[PDB]
Amino acid sequence: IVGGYTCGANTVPYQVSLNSGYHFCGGSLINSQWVVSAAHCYKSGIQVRLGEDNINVVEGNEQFISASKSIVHPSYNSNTLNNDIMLIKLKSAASLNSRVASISLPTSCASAGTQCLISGWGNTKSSGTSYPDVLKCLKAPILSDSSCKSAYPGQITSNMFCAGYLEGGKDSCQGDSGGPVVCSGKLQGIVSWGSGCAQKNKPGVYTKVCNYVSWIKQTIASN
Ligand SMILES: [Ca+2]
Repeated sequence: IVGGYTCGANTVPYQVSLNSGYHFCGGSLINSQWVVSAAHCYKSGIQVRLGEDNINVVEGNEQFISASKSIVHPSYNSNTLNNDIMLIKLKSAASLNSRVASISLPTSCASAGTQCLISGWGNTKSSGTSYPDVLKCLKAPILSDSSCKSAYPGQITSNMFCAGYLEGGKDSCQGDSGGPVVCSGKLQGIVSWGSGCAQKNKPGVYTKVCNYVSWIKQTIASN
């Protein structure tokens, strides 16, 4: 997260870190056994880390649980990042508490202008590289589809939306991929892509979660 703020420990209790020997992506806990992330974060041997603030220090509220299964969306296209969504099932149920809590799925899609909360452990610079140890947060509005499409001509599908600031300076970034965009208490986006980070006229592009609720519900009911 570029141009954000320090969230405060466990104030984003649905945020998870995906670890394969190192933090490499974020995710969102949607019930005690399931995490939503980005398909482009797929790899084998994922450990899910819940209840994290400082990802480099054990502070006492963490739960580390191995994934038993990963399910990439059946229409995910890695070239265009259309349908950039994946479900991860935990080997055992998380203990839900004040520091580890699920986020609701949307019943309806979010509106342009709604201020959302984006979070993660990704790069904090727009030029250069600095990875934080504690969780960072950004409030960012959903942009109109016309402005989104204008920013990325020929690349925006109906399963994507743009959030952020056309003037630049505030954005999600590498290492925040797969993490949450929460609007009005619902998971409405997944950190997906963008041209660099916090660049002028290049806002963040997010997976539009409300298009996937049927697939999520069906998948979870059968796995
Ligand atoms: Ca920790």
